[PDB]
Amino acid sequence: HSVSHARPRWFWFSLLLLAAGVGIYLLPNR
Repeated sequence: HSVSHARPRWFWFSLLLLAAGVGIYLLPNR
């Protein structure tokens, strides 16, 4: 197997960076 069914967040890196922005948008004024 070449890590086909065992991928943590290699392709979700850009997605994680977007999740952090969503949390700041919920608390951008405080």
